[PDB]
Amino acid sequence: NDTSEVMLLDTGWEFSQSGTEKWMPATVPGTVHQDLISHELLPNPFYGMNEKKIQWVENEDWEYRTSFIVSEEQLNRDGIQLIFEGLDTYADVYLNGSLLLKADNMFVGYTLPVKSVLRKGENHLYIYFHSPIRQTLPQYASNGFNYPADNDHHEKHLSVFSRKAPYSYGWDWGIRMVTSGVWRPVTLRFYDIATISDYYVRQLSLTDENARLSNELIVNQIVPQKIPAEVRVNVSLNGTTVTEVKQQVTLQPGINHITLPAEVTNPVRWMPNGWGTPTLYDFSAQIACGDRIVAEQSHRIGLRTIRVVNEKDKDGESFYFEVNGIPMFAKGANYIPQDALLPNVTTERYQTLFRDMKEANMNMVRIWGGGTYENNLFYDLADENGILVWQDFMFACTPYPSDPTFLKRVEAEAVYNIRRLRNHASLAMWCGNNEILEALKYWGFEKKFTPEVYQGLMHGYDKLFRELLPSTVKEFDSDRFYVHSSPYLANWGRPESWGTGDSHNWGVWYGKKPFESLDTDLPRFMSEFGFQSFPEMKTIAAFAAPEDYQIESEVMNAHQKSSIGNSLIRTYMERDYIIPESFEDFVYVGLVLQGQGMRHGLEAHRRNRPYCMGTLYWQLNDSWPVVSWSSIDYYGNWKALHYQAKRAFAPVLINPIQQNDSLSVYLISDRLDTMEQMTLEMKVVDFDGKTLGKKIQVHSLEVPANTSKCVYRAKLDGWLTPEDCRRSFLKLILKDKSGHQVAESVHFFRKTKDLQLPPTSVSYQMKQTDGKCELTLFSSMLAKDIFIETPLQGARYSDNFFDLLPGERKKVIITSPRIKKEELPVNIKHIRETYK
Ligand SMILES: OC[C@H]1CN[C@@H](O)[C@@H](O)[C@@H]1O
Ligand SMILES: [Br-]
Ligand SMILES: [Br-]
Ligand SMILES: [Br-]
Ligand SMILES: [Br-]
Ligand SMILES: [Br-]
Ligand SMILES: [Br-]
Ligand SMILES: [Br-]
Ligand SMILES: [Cl-]
Ligand SMILES: [Cl-]
Repeated sequence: NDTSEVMLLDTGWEFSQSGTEKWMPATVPGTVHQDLISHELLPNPFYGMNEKKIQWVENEDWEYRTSFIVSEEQLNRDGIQLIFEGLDTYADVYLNGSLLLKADNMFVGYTLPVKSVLRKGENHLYIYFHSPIRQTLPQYASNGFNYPADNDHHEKHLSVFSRKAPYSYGWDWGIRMVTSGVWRPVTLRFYDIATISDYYVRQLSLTDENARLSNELIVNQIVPQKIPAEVRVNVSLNGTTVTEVKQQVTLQPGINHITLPAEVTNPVRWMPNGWGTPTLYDFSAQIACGDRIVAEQSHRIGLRTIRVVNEKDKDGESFYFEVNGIPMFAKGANYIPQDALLPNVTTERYQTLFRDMKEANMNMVRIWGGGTYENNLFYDLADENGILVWQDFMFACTPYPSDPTFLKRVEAEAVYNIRRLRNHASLAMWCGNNEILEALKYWGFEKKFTPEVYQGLMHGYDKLFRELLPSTVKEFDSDRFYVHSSPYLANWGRPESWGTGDSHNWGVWYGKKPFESLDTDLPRFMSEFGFQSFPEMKTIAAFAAPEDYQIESEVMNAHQKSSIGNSLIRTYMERDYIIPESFEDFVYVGLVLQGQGMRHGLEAHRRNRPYCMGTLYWQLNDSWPVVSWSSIDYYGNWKALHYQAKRAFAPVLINPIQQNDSLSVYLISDRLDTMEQMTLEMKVVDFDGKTLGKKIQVHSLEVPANTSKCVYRAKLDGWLTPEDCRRSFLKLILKDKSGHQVAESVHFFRKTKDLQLPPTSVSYQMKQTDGKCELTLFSSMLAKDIFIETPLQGARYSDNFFDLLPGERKKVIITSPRIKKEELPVNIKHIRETYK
């Protein structure tokens, strides 16, 4: 890289509750709450009813200190810069008697010149964190109304006054832990001549023949003299130079703007997951002053075009992604913070979450606007997994202030994070907020405030989301799409709006609509829809003692943040399943339910391309142990929904859909190549494994690239009696001309509660090696929605939550670093076992 030296300020930190003068070791990056936990000064916040027990923290102020040594040689470098990648939130930063900074925005990184303030020998850094509650109580007192941020779990809704992660105040799947601290790294850089403050690789054009780039650098030179320099940009792939360009300059004191064009002939394109390789070039910019490289900065760069097509059409207004010139059906989910305490999220946890997205056939993730702008690692992993990123700005579900001071704060954060993120191949679009305009129009605020205050909120909306944010995107990321809000117009109660742009269809769940409604209530793009489940028993055991395994234990209830939820789960369960008498069986069936219902929607959305061009379910993941809409619980365990999403998002899918006592079969493909001379084969099998009638064959089928087409239709009457529909299933298989199987599905003709499932034992043989367990499962009769349950937290399965078919063996590999060459406890559940 270059001649600079970096000192990480990540050890030797102490913290103190202000006014106590009592100090203890801290971990940085970190949080006040974690530091307290680490010294048993707080109980496990996620356990039982500990939520109320930890709230006192947000009322105190907190101080952090560290000491470090600087040598005479270090102090003689031309420049010395202290960088805070993140301070949560109101932080007075002192070094050696100087107030360097009064921080006030969790989402902004600060770079501070400190050479003239540093001393040879010991140097003392000291940070005072004002309570974000006590900082904002006087601001609320001045305001004369309470903003309607119902997810802020306090009588006074103070969240809206602070540029701090909205979810930290609470959410409808989240614990309240209003934390503070040095939440991202602190670095001291000792350098000569200059630093590169920003490097932007701006793609000017891209064809199969040529990529044209403009390398835009901002160089901050710290010395008083004029300094001859050569700027060099090297473009490489897998360690081999593809192109190199240079420019002679003379760097002036202060900011210098340097622009070097570069071209890449016959570029290797970045493709999204499912369509090819997510190829990334390495672009390195260096400043050379004579022999020495005084500054260097690199980015991984993907060469691709992303256009968001949002245009008036015959159906209303389209909303879809075109990637490298091809309409790409979006398949993915909404991402929330992985933890209540952000610095606790490790590299390994980020890697695993991406492995979970990639393995479920996803190509998109929405970074929802009540969390954070994610760390750099998150976007790097999106780049290398070919996952497009929809980035909200951090505003959600409430109007916000719009006074000049506040807007200037927000402007700083928008500029910072835009420049931080704009080089990522995965970055697809920006969205001003989550649900704010929908809130303003439909959530009844006009009965909560004076007409004057309401008008003020409406004008304040425009100032921020229709003016400041789009203008900032236009200036700093001019070829990326921005939309002011998600959903921008469509509302779930208003079918007339559903052909316009993206939908959050909360008809299912909030409107109590059955999952079958998802076949009829179609959006142009589904940016949210969802259904809750209790996480599995090992996760419940992590927050509850066995006496508090009920639905409505006090316990229990502390881990259900919606209000609404437990009763809705039982209501929906009764529609399709027998409600089990035991809590453990209810948990298992609720997982099955969430997975089955949701996959029915995912299937409808893809089936109804091109009217519908994407589906992002609510929600991928959890921030703590809780009952929620997630497909993956806090401990990384896949719920049934994650396996079902994987199946529903398979590049080629056979989709049987039965409505009005009739069956249709669609073939759905997101491949880039067309498949020709295909055969769909079907057969009706009873629960004892006996074929009813004969095989049905449909030959000569084509499955064009990026299409959903019906290839088969039949009435049930005259084919199967009501009795057969209760006692049999349909096997569907698709094969190429040579008879190689490319897809398979199973279809049931009745609701699970209406099936005549036989009593059955699932037997298994277990071959255990290191970190691995191979089970071979057998049942002579159908075992419905089987759940292979192990007590090992985070264990991975090759499959789970599937129907084990009569007399058809099935191999499942379980993996975990904790499986020893044995021995693994296995409990196999299936539907019939849940009642008598
Ligand atoms: O209520 C579930 C979710 C609905 N919409 C999302 O944008 C989130 O605010 C909620 O947690
Ligand atoms: Br300096
Ligand atoms: Br600086
Ligand atoms: Br300049
Ligand atoms: Br009011
Ligand atoms: Br706009
Ligand atoms: Br169906
Ligand atoms: Br039907
Ligand atoms: Cl505890
Ligand atoms: Cl980070």
